[PDB]
Amino acid sequence: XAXVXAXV
Amino acid sequence: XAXVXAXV
DNA sequence: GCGTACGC
DNA sequence: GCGTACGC
Ligand SMILES: *C(=O)c1cnc2ccccc2n1
Ligand SMILES: *C(=O)c1cnc2ccccc2n1
Ligand SMILES: *C(=O)c1cnc2ccccc2n1
Ligand SMILES: *C(=O)c1cnc2ccccc2n1
Ligand SMILES: [Mg+2]
Ligand SMILES: [Mg+2]
Repeated sequence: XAXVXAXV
Repeated sequence: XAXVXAXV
């Protein structure tokens, strides 16, 4: 759920 | 030489 | 429920 | 000359 590299 | 994650 | 970010 | 960054 976090999006720092994927954002899901 | 770039440092975005290692910086060497 | 998945992976992006740079060159001295 | 190497790897850091977050949870809905
Ligand atoms: C987001 O909060 C989150 C948490 N754990 C995960 C595990 C695997 C893929 C995506 C995820 N996203
Ligand atoms: C993004 O691609 C990514 C990959 N791994 C991580 C680990 C911990 C925090 C954030 C991250 N983001
Ligand atoms: C920095 O400019 C730079 C370029 N290529 C590398 C290859 C391997 C380790 C570190 C590097 N740093
Ligand atoms: C830092 O850990 C890191 C790792 N791989 C990369 C690829 C491309 C640009 C920057 C990067 N930084
Ligand atoms: Mg892509
Ligand atoms: Mg460390």
